[PDB]
This record gives sequence, C-alpha cells and structure tokens, in this order.
Amino acid sequence: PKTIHIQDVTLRDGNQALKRPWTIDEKIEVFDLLVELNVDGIEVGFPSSNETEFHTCQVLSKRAPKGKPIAALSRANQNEIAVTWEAIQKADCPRMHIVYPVSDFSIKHVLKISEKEVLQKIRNSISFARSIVGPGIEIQFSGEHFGDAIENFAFTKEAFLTAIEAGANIINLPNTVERYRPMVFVNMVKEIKDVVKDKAIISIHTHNDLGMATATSVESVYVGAEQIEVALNGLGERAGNTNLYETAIALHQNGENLNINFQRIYPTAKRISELTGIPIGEKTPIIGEDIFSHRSGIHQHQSKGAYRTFSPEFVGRMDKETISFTNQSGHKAIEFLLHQRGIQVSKEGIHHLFSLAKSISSRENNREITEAELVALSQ
Amino acid sequence: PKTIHIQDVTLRDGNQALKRPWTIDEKIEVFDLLVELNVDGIEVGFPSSNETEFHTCQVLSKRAPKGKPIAALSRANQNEIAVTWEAIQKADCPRMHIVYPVSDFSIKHVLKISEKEVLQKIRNSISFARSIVGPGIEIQFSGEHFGDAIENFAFTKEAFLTAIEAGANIINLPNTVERYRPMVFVNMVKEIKDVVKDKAIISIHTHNDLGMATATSVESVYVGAEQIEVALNGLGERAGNTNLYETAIALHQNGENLNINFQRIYPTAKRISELTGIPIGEKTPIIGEDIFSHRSGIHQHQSKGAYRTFSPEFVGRMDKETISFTNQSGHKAIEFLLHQRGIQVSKEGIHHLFSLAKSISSRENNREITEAELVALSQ
Ligand SMILES: CC(C)C(=O)C(=O)O
Ligand SMILES: CC(C)C(=O)C(=O)O
Ligand SMILES: [Zn+2]
Ligand SMILES: [Zn+2]
Repeated sequence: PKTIHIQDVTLRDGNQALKRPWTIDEKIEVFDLLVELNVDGIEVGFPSSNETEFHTCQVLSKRAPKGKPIAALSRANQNEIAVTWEAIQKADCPRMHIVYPVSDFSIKHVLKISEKEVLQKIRNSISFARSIVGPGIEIQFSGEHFGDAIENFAFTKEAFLTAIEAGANIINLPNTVERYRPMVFVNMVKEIKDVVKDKAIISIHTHNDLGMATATSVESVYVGAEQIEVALNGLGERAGNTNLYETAIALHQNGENLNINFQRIYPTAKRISELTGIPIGEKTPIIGEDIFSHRSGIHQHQSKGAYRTFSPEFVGRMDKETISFTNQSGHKAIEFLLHQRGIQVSKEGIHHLFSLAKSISSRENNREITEAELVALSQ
Repeated sequence: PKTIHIQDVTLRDGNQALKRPWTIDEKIEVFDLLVELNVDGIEVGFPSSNETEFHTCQVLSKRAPKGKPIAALSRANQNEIAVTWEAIQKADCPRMHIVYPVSDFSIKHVLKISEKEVLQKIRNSISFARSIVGPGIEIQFSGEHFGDAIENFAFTKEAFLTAIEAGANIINLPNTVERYRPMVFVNMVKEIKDVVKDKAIISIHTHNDLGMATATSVESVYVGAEQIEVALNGLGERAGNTNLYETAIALHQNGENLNINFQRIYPTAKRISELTGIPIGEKTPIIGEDIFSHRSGIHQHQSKGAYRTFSPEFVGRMDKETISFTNQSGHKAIEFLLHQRGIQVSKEGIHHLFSLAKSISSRENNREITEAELVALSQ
C-alpha cells in the first residue's frame, strides 16, 4: 500500500506568480482552506524575500495545527537558511526546504562552476541547516531544473545522495519547465528512486507548460514518489503548478488512499477563483461548470452510469442535470412521463402539451414544471 | 522517423457537446480554420443524425481540398453506413469511420450479447462498408470504450484483428471516459500495436475527465500510434477531447515532425473562443494570456532563456513582456538604463525620476515612457 502526501505550495509558488499578490488576511484565508482540505503539508512562503513574507510565515507557523508539516523555502546559503528557520521554528512541525540548481545548463552556463563545487554547496547548505534545526526536523532538498538534467543525469544521482547523506529527509524533483513528455521525466524519477531506495522520501514538483503536469505527477507515484507538490486551481509560475484537484481525484480513481477531503474541492476552488479573479473555465476538469453535461444525444441514467468517473457530489458540487420539459429534450420527456402513467396521447397532443409547458414557465418565471401538473394538463 | 497524423474531430465530437451548436456558415468557418492550420484530416460530422448534419457533411466534402482525408462517423449497421457514404463520397479523399463498443461492461450489461456476436457485427459492418466504398478508400474502425476494456482486454485484440481483416485500414482506440492514468491506457495501446504490427494504422482518441488527455495521447505515439484525434480549444464531450494545441506543441518539442502550421495556433484559438463563447483562461497552456509572465522576481532575458519552452511568436502571439519604467519593476529598470549610459544618480534621484515616469504617463495616457526622454530627464 503506497503512502502519498499531498504538499501544497499555493502560498509560495502560487502567490508569487499572482498578478495581485495576497494580503496577510487573504493568505490566512487560503491557509485555512488548505487545512480544511486536509492536505498533508503546507509551504507557507519564501521568508527571506522581504519582511512582509517573513511576518506572514511566522503568523502561519503559529496558526498551524499540531502535526501538520509547515515548510518554507530558502536558497542554499547559511544566512538565508538561518532567517528561514527563524520564520518557521514556532510551528509544531516545521520543515526546512532548500533549493539549488542541478541541471547541466544551470551549472555550466548560469553558475559557471564545476560539479565538485556544486556538491560542496549542497552538502554544506544541508549540513548547516541540520546544525541549526536539530535531529527531529524534516529537511527537504530540491534540485532546481532537475527535469532538464539530461546531459548530466548521472551527476544528479550524486547530488541527491550527497544531500541525503548531509541530512535531507526528502528529495524534491522539480520539472521546473515542462519541455518533453511525462515518461521522460518519470524514467528519471525511477532511476533516482533506484539509488535512493528507502534513504529518503522522493517528492516531485512539476509545472504545466505543455498541459501534462497532472499526468507527470500521477505517473511519478508509480515509480516510487511519495510526495506531490501541487497548487489550488493550478496557480503557480506560467501555466501553473500541478493542479491539486486533478491530481487528488486521479490518484483516488486509481485506487490510492489520500487524506484529502474531496468534498471540499469545489467550495475551495470557487473561493480561490474569487480571491485571484481567475474564473473557473466551464470545461475545466473536476470543477468546470459544464463537465457533467451529456448533450450529444439531442442531435439524434445511462449517460451518468457509463460516462462518468465520479459524481458531482463527490467533489462538493450539486448535480444540476435535471430532466426538464422546456427544451430540445422537453418533448421526449413528456412522452416518457405519459408512458409511465399509461396515458396515451397522439404526437400532436404531445406537441401541444410541450407548448403549454414552456408557457406556464415564462409566466411565474422561469422553467419549473412538475410532472404532477403535466399529468393534470393531459388528463 | 515517426509519422504522426493530427485528426481533428471538432466538427463532430466538439460541435455535438456545444451548448449552442454551430450553423452551417460557422461550421464552414471552422472547417476553413482547420485547413489553414494544416491538420492531416477532418471529421466533418455524424451525417446519420439528421438532415441538417447530412447537408453540412456534403457541403464540406465538396469544399474539401484535394488529398485531405474527410471523415464522417457512422454506427455499425448497413443503412446508416450507406447514408454516411452518400454524405461524403464527393470528397476527394473520403474516409468512412465506424464505431462499435468493445468493453466488457458494454457487451455484458448494455448490449447483452456474446463476444462471438460482437465479432460478427464488427466483421459484417466493416465488410459491408468495404463493399460500397471500393478498394481505394480508407476505413477507420473505433472500438468504443476501449479504455475500459480491462476484464476483456484479450477480446479487444480479436475485435481489432477482425476489423482489419474485414477491411479496416485504421484502428481507433478511444479513452471514451478518462478513468485511470496514462500508462494504463498506453500499455493497452502497446499490446494492440504488438498484434496489429503493420496491418493497420493505430489511432487514439482520448477524453480529458482527469486532465490527462494530452499526456495519454502524446505517450501513445511512443508505443506506435500514428494518428491522434483532437479538437480545437479542447472542445468535446464533458471536459473535452484531447487539446489540439497542447498535443501539437508537445510532439514538436519532443522532436517530432508535424504538418501543423504552429503559427496559426493563437489566431485560431481566439476565433474558436469567440464562436463558442468560452473564454481562453489566462493560465491555459500555449494560449493563455498570462503564461509568458515571469513575475516571481518582483518579490525579492534570463527568465526568457531558462524558463520558456517556445516563444510567443512561435504560436502566433505577440511578446508583450516589455520592460517598463512605471511599476514595481519600474525603479530598478531606471537604475539599469542609467548604468548603461554611465550616468550616476543617487538612490533618491532614482526614486524621483521614478515618480516623473509615472507622471508623464498618466498625462497622455497611459504608460509609454521611452529611455531617450528618461535619459533627457536625468541629465
Ligand atoms: C523551488 C523549486 C521546487 C521550484 O519552484 C521549481 O523548480 O519549479
Ligand atoms: C466515436 C468514438 C471515437 C467516441 O467519440 C468515443 O469513444 O470517445
Ligand atoms: Zn515551481
Ligand atoms: Zn469521443
């Protein structure tokens, strides 16, 4: 039986990509939505960025429920690591999260340093972090641009093993920019797991540039990833982080056990939509207005039975697909109702009652016609 | 080198799920957008549905460019097949598309017939189709609900081999409802390819209920699928069909050769958006308003270089990320401009010029401040 932790990064990766970043009270509202959704951990921010974010991280750390991992992000240097720890140490379960780049391009063309120097930086930063937080505290290390570490993939194994030996309990593998295809990333995850084994938790953090973040994250589980970093409503850099709802529902549909309160999905998404001013597209998976419609029939319980993965109510929505007597499906519905009661009426009579249904609907507006009165109208 | 055909089903699967189905002139406009996008084939409709759709299919068949496959969908019965052929026979390259269910549930609980009877129906319908279209004409067979053919997967191999032997040139594998995970579907595709080999083209047709249609379609290519059925703007049943743009761009980024005019992507999507009244979400991959923004820096060419898959212009968009002197990034931009010219100004002076930039922008509205005048303002 697989353990899969859903790690939310909305307050960090999501907030920082926002056209209109959140105030402290909005961040607190979002934090509370995350707690009620029962995610397995929450990254509250990047406290080194500025004094406001520092304050927010501290407030959220103290608000955090007991036993709920509270993470904050730091770059790989002693002073910033110390500041980060100061931000979160008051949380019941603080988690230190350190990032450093590991891709060939980053090392050769951005950092312009050797691989040996990279390993030294990784080891020194994680070791230092462990020196200030003590033994009981989870440390996560992210290899930035891991998804692009193609030419230096072997190095990447060394980097993560180094991080673990220095004290990292979680190795986070980001697909910082989505460039290829899920199984390219997933094969890399598999090879990392092959050398990490039980020495650390493998986490993944995928972005959605080619519309394949959910798939990449989901398939990573089946090669050994036990944590997925996600965001509400697919917020985050560019096209966004891995969508929390799609990932949670997909894993559930595949038989996995998650702590997520699935029925909080829709009320959460609606509120996040309001807080960001980003409407929920009507065809958006899980939460889209129109995704439970089965309309194709109009052109010619069975639809609900053979063509639905999960019910509206499962994600906290009301089922709005109610048989009506006032539309393109209106006419045939009256036929079926009359059939049920054993009332025989000609095709012209049905066409008649059809018009009466749309009539007494406009009067006392709109469209709320009962079977009982429709039976009374015919006979 | 892989051959991958992009087969558009917007005028069929897309149109029939539409809240407001298209008129003949709108269908013609959509058809023309598809031709200009240079998709490899177009399914024009379901001509058996009604006389209007029949007429539309005939009009589009005659409008179709030479050498462009024009498909229309039919259920697996002689009279409907004959009607369908009548609808499309005038196209330069007509393609007959027949569907019949193949999943355990469909056969046992919906059709309530034996597997032997299913094979007979498949063979008879394809053989009949071949009898009326002649040898030169492509026949596609779809096994409806293939993605759910888990308990009877072995049967599914028999069904497709039967279809091929009867005359099917293309075997289409739909993930009618997205229920699991890409690699479950993809493994099934692989096993079908293992027995079909070079006897027919494998096509896939995935839906997007769990947000993983693009991935499922893309990964299917790497186990032998040579045709992908897609729709503009992810139109189609429920959450929609596989999104054309994401699929085309992903395959291109993975080094594949497609005929798609990539630079038609954005103008097409914008027009389809208008025709359906479904806005393009600002975080939608490829075409979303906000997906080329790199904003996270504000919180503390490189961003464009290390964090972009493809350029805005590649998909027919204008790059709107222009360095401005009027915002939260405004102040530092003036610093850098003054640095370039070797003009030294105090931190208070920069703060001053910052205010002058926002001032002469409101006057003669709005926000269009040149470097040249900003240099003239400082010195
Ligand atoms: C800090 C890391 C995980 C990051 O956000 C990226 O690589 O996408
Ligand atoms: C006709 C077939 C391909 C169909 O639309 C479905 O199975 O999704
Ligand atoms: Zn990220
Ligand atoms: Zn379909």
